[PDB]
Amino acid sequence: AKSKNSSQHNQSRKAHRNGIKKPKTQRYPSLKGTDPKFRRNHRHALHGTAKALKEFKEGKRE
Amino acid sequence: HAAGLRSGTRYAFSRGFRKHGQIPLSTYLRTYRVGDIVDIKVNGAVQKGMPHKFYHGKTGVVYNVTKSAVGVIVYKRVKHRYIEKRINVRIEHVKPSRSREDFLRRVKENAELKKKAKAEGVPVQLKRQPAMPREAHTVSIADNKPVTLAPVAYETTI
Amino acid sequence: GIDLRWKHVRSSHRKAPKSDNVYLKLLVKLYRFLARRTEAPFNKVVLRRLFMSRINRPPVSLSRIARNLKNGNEKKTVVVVATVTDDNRLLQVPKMEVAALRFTAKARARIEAAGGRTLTLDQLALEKPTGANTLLLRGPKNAREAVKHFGFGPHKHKKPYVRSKGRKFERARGRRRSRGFKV
Amino acid sequence: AIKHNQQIPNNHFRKHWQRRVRCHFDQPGKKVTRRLARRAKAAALAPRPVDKL
Amino acid sequence: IPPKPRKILQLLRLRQINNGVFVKVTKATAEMIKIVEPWVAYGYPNLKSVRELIYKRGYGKVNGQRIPLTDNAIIEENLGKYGIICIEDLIHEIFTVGPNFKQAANFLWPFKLSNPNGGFRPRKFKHFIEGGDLGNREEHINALIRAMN
Amino acid sequence: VNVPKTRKTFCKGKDCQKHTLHKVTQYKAGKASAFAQGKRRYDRKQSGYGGQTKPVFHKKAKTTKKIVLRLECSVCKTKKQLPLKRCKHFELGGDKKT
RNA sequence: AGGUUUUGCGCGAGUGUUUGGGUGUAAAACCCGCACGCGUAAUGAAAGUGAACGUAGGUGAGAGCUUCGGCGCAUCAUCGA
RNA sequence: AGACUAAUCGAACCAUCUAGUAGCUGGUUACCGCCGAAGUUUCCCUCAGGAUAGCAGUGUCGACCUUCAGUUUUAUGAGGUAAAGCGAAUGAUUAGGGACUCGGGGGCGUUUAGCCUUCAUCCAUUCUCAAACUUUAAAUAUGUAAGAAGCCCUUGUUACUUAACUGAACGUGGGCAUUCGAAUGUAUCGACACUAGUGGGCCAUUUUUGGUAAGCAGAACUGGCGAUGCGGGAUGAACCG
RNA sequence: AGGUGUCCUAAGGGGGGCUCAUGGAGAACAGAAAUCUCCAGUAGAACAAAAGGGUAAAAGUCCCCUUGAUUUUGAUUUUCAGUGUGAAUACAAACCAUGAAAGUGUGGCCUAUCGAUCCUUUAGUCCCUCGAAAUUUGAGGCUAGAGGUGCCAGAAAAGUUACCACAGGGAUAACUGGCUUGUGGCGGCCAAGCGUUCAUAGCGACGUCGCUUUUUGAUCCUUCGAUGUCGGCUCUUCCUAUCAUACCGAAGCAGAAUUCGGUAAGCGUUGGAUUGUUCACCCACUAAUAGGGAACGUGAGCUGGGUUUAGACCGUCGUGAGACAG
RNA sequence: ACAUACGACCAUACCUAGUGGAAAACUCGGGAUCCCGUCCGCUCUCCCAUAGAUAAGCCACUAAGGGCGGGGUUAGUACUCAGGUCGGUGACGACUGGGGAAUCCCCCGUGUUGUAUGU
Ligand SMILES: [Mg+2]
Ligand SMILES: [Mg+2]
Ligand SMILES: [Mg+2]
Ligand SMILES: [Mg+2]
Ligand SMILES: [Mg+2]
Ligand SMILES: [Mg+2]
Ligand SMILES: [Mg+2]
Ligand SMILES: [Mg+2]
Ligand SMILES: [Mg+2]
Ligand SMILES: [Mg+2]
Ligand SMILES: [Mg+2]
Ligand SMILES: [Mg+2]
Ligand SMILES: [Mg+2]
Ligand SMILES: [Mg+2]
Ligand SMILES: [Mg+2]
Ligand SMILES: [Mg+2]
Ligand SMILES: [Mg+2]
Ligand SMILES: [Mg+2]
Ligand SMILES: [Mg+2]
Ligand SMILES: [Mg+2]
Ligand SMILES: [Mg+2]
Ligand SMILES: [Mg+2]
Ligand SMILES: [Mg+2]
Ligand SMILES: [Mg+2]
Ligand SMILES: [Mg+2]
Ligand SMILES: [Mg+2]
Ligand SMILES: [Mg+2]
Ligand SMILES: [Mg+2]
Ligand SMILES: [Mg+2]
Ligand SMILES: [Mg+2]
Ligand SMILES: [Mg+2]
Ligand SMILES: [Mg+2]
Ligand SMILES: [Mg+2]
Ligand SMILES: [Mg+2]
Ligand SMILES: [Mg+2]
Ligand SMILES: [Mg+2]
Ligand SMILES: [Mg+2]
Ligand SMILES: [Mg+2]
Ligand SMILES: [Mg+2]
Ligand SMILES: [Mg+2]
Ligand SMILES: [Mg+2]
Ligand SMILES: [Mg+2]
Ligand SMILES: [Mg+2]
Ligand SMILES: [Mg+2]
Ligand SMILES: [Mg+2]
Ligand SMILES: [Mg+2]
Ligand SMILES: [Mg+2]
Ligand SMILES: [Mg+2]
Ligand SMILES: [Mg+2]
Ligand SMILES: [Mg+2]
Ligand SMILES: [Mg+2]
Ligand SMILES: [Mg+2]
Ligand SMILES: [Mg+2]
Ligand SMILES: [Mg+2]
Ligand SMILES: [Mg+2]
Ligand SMILES: [Mg+2]
Ligand SMILES: [Mg+2]
Ligand SMILES: [Mg+2]
Ligand SMILES: [Mg+2]
Ligand SMILES: [Mg+2]
Ligand SMILES: [Mg+2]
Ligand SMILES: [Mg+2]
Ligand SMILES: [Mg+2]
Ligand SMILES: [Mg+2]
Ligand SMILES: [Mg+2]
Ligand SMILES: [Mg+2]
Ligand SMILES: [Mg+2]
Ligand SMILES: [Mg+2]
Ligand SMILES: [Mg+2]
Ligand SMILES: [Mg+2]
Ligand SMILES: [Mg+2]
Ligand SMILES: [Mg+2]
Ligand SMILES: [Mg+2]
Ligand SMILES: [Mg+2]
Ligand SMILES: [Mg+2]
Ligand SMILES: [Mg+2]
Ligand SMILES: [Mg+2]
Ligand SMILES: [Mg+2]
Repeated sequence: AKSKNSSQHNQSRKAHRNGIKKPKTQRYPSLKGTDPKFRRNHRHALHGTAKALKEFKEGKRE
Repeated sequence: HAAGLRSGTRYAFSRGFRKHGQIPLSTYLRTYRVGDIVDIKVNGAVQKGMPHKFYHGKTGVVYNVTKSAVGVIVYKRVKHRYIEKRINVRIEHVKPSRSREDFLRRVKENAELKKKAKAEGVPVQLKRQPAMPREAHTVSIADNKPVTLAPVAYETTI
Repeated sequence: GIDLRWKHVRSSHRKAPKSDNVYLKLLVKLYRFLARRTEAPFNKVVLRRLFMSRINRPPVSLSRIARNLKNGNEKKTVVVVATVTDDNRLLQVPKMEVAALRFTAKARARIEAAGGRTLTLDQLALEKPTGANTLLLRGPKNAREAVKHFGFGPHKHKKPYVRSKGRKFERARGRRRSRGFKV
Repeated sequence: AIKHNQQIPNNHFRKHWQRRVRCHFDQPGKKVTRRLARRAKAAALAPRPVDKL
Repeated sequence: IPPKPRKILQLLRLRQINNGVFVKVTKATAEMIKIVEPWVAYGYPNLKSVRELIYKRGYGKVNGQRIPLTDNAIIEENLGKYGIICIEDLIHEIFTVGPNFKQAANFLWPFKLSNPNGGFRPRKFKHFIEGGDLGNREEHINALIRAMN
Repeated sequence: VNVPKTRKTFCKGKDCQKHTLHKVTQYKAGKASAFAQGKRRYDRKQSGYGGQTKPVFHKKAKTTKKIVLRLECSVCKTKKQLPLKRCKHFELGGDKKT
């Protein structure tokens, strides 16, 4: 027999029952999808920055 | 019925009246940085890098910069949750957003207001207030005699 | 009507231990009194952790204690509301004073042989009623086989429920491109 | 019919397994019988050890 | 009730019939009140209305509990950092819309009034202008407060 | 669809790793072997009584096939396969239009 | 019977006596150990190979301690090994 | 005659396999307390059924972090519906005028641009229209933002980029507040685990589509009944309170 | 209202020169239309194919060169469970095409043009295994394509039952009732026209407003653990939209006979041939032989003529079993 | 201020018609060996900067010019959000609290500006 085809009648209320969850933002976003050349350079830039920061405490004194 | 990619984009993706043809080059001359806030507006004359019709008229944050396109983060409402979508959009469909210009002008105005208030010894108001009810005032009818109005009688005009 | 979204909402945290251990009940009474009559947040944290289930009190090993004993923490009293276990990988146990819910036999023996000291939580309450000069440690909560299975789904890299491991168990059609698609 | 995240069931009970269930309520009685047999055979092998080298 | 007026009434703290609140008139509050016009009657209170509301139906929100204002110690304990240490101070702050009006009004638990002693107009769910009781009746809310309080 | 008899494209051959010339032919499926494990299992299952033990497809719907180009490198004879779209009529080396 | 998650227990890098043996006030209780199961290492179809640059790393948080300078549990995000 | 074969025949009777299977019908046993739905998404020889997500309960844990919001304000984007238009494009359509010289036909005094006429074209006007027309273009509704993960100064790293330290990204060090940079609320924030029922819906305002219409069939938003008593509408699932 | 299962070595890629549909003037054959020239010409052309966007020193058109329709693996977008599949977008590894370059190019300007497991067949290498040890055949693995499931998330599949069976369904048809009233029936308003003369004695077009539920449709709300399904006979009552009878008004009412209308359902409305009929049509009488409802009134009232299970015949149909609102 | 080159906005800049244009620039211009390309040195390419001319391009001004742009009027009209046990047989309408258009028509205007080198 025939029946109802489709409906969105109750969906808004069901969605709002426990709130519309918006994923919280973070200080450091994922570098996924970023330009691989930029990622490759950024890796070594971070390496050098950490090395320089450690030498600063150990006697480099920048 | 159909559910193709560009279904229902007859007017949204079309170029306006007397807006066809050559694309201004300031679009290509603009520069974008990661973290910039951009408005997405699909240009119908550029079929490469076209975002889906959902992202037309949406505002997002640039998360990736490439040769001729930018990656934009948008938040899309599906069912009871928000999904973080990442779209690669060519520059022709991207415009820098004024959605933060008021705040970006207010921050520096507040900085100067703070330094001037500290110099002058009197605090000022940094936060914006909503429109307040009008204060008491006097209206003089000298040379402004009120004009008495009455409702007009009905008559046909055809 | 009053038009409230929430009514009769119960607190979602434990208010007492589900355990029937008599000595744990006595310890809970002691630390209830301490948390009521002292300003120290340490006592309240200890009291709340005394209610917790075993999976909420993962074990802390001697090596985990030794990691946190570094960088100016050598003379602090280590407080673990959990079981303290031994670690074979740690060959030299540093001198330490540890108060824990319980110790394994090997952990207690090695702590005492290294010149250290072992305390119960009531002894800790006696000597440091406010938790002064204490280092409060927790074990790895997620380091558990069951957690590896939680949230299994596409592109989530969790552990599936399988009876065995091998080429014939969940490794074809849905896991490689040579068999249709991968996950 | 699976309904959640379950390990795929493979319980081999599709035959008439109840027809061949082997309980072990006779474990202590069988142990007693074994001890009695051992004692009897040790008595029979009066000075000899109960086993072979 | 539609969800937007429901949310606005929840934000105005008018969660129950015959609940009453003091609101400082700005554009932001006026627009919300205009939206929830089909559910509220509002107006301009006088000193007598403010005084009697605070004195008879005055309850403070102390640690999430509704505590009657039977002593000045409660008011000093919960509003003393703003210079409000007495019920007359609270009345003055509300009536004059002082710099700490937000704190004073939010400290006041929403007033729980009775039905008016003389009743409402013959049909109370029209606008006051149409002959009902909804909307802005301006100074005429003082008679309604006197009946409802 | 008309494709040329030759084309130069990337060659994965260990010595080439480079765009080289390739001769183009049409891939043809080889004759089915009687000693493949699937064929052996099918014969063993079909032996005896029981009738047809595996499904036999009947509801054919395609009127075309995907043409596969077999490319043979001119320097190392390394072979590569390039699938094309479905087309009813296919020829290679046909006369060009004017 | 098998599986799973969550409670409460014992022991804990181990754990499980009870297939079996010893013993008995005799289907109980008590005692014993070789093997074995699970765990301690993964990955690949397989041959096979097999986990520290760092005080077991850096950044942002983070309860609790602090000699008030920072030390930073669990956990989360992130860049690395 | 599908007739008869012990009141049994389109395959007798007896026992067993067998407690055969059933997405189908019926039933399913004390009390109180708290919370509390769905008839919708995707896939299925799926359409009286399942799985999947959603709605729900319970158990927790985390600093319950000073954040969160079916809301307003302010600033800034997108849209092509209502309306409007056709002396604006496309398409439809009613009427006359001005001329053309001819543009077709037919004539009058024949290469006479002779003089007429009947249409056609053109032109400046005119009446009326469009779900698959539009130069315009609302209301409602919708994206983003309103700080500490911010702002300002100085100079460190790189294998990327630039002609180049010149940029990009991430930082060190220093500074800000006589005010953490709209309103209102916060009568609850977040994460995790396991699982129930449901997956026939129906009614109403507004907007509607098919239909002559229907207590008809199908949709969008919201509110209801289902799951709900009470006052009113005499009488009632939905109406008013 | 339509479209798709294709088609293209160019209709893919790069570069350059040019500007299209059409109109007005002109030029032997030549005219409405062949070619040539100029001037206008916002695209009114063209771009494989539906429609909608888009494009003018191009995305059109012609010319030159080519194979980016290539290799490798990820990220993202739409449909979405944020799973497949199909499509699509930006970037990296490479080595190629083209232009002096800049740059562009990962098939078709964009929105459709397609396919899992198992099996099979190819392509790929000093690759792995055949488990007592070797070599050579053979076989089996790993990575990437192809052979196809159009019911397109993908079974291998002809009928009949009137001899029929079971679990159910009023989620779903046939009969009553319910809503509706297109259709059927019955009225009104207007009044061109007819009526010798005269629109309105009496008819009456085009249009338009209604009523009724004695037609038939439309719907599927009630009933499928059953409300006995046509007609007739018998019997009672009700309705009025009156056939006759009572009393009235109007006429194209001299009388007679008629016609129209009002108050009116009190009282009647028949006997037969044919047909199961309903409906109908004839014969005849009569004041008249009006129309309807009451679960299409009425089967524990009848009857069983009709519909009509099982027997049987014919015609048409079917290979057949069998079908037929014959 | 004017000219040129490269632009930005992309008609207030377009289209039609008339008048005028210091200096320099731009332009038309002359020749066809070489480079190059055509049916044709028309275009493109090369060479000359002498000569001639502002006729055209270009610039400026003009036109109760067409168009375009801005404003008004249309109009608090059309429309629309929320409300009532409002009206009306209905179609639909009015009112309450808000938001609020578009033609015809009328008036004004007909480019602004950056970098560099020049007059
Ligand atoms: Mg059905
Ligand atoms: Mg359904
Ligand atoms: Mg919940
Ligand atoms: Mg109550
Ligand atoms: Mg993914
Ligand atoms: Mg294969
Ligand atoms: Mg395969
Ligand atoms: Mg059985
Ligand atoms: Mg009274
Ligand atoms: Mg009243
Ligand atoms: Mg073979
Ligand atoms: Mg045989
Ligand atoms: Mg069990
Ligand atoms: Mg062991
Ligand atoms: Mg191994
Ligand atoms: Mg702290
Ligand atoms: Mg028969
Ligand atoms: Mg018998
Ligand atoms: Mg018989
Ligand atoms: Mg038989
Ligand atoms: Mg039997
Ligand atoms: Mg409740
Ligand atoms: Mg199937
Ligand atoms: Mg049922
Ligand atoms: Mg439109
Ligand atoms: Mg539309
Ligand atoms: Mg309209
Ligand atoms: Mg028109
Ligand atoms: Mg037209
Ligand atoms: Mg329209
Ligand atoms: Mg708008
Ligand atoms: Mg907005
Ligand atoms: Mg469920
Ligand atoms: Mg379903
Ligand atoms: Mg379900
Ligand atoms: Mg239903
Ligand atoms: Mg309906
Ligand atoms: Mg229905
Ligand atoms: Mg129900
Ligand atoms: Mg109710
Ligand atoms: Mg009632
Ligand atoms: Mg009803
Ligand atoms: Mg169709
Ligand atoms: Mg093309
Ligand atoms: Mg080409
Ligand atoms: Mg080309
Ligand atoms: Mg070109
Ligand atoms: Mg076009
Ligand atoms: Mg070449
Ligand atoms: Mg996809
Ligand atoms: Mg494409
Ligand atoms: Mg490239
Ligand atoms: Mg395939
Ligand atoms: Mg097959
Ligand atoms: Mg194979
Ligand atoms: Mg071998
Ligand atoms: Mg096949
Ligand atoms: Mg399917
Ligand atoms: Mg029904
Ligand atoms: Mg009718
Ligand atoms: Mg008449
Ligand atoms: Mg009917
Ligand atoms: Mg029915
Ligand atoms: Mg029935
Ligand atoms: Mg019944
Ligand atoms: Mg009966
Ligand atoms: Mg009869
Ligand atoms: Mg009558
Ligand atoms: Mg009569
Ligand atoms: Mg009678
Ligand atoms: Mg009837
Ligand atoms: Mg009947
Ligand atoms: Mg009867
Ligand atoms: Mg009967
Ligand atoms: Mg009958
Ligand atoms: Mg009969
Ligand atoms: Mg018969
Ligand atoms: Mg018959």
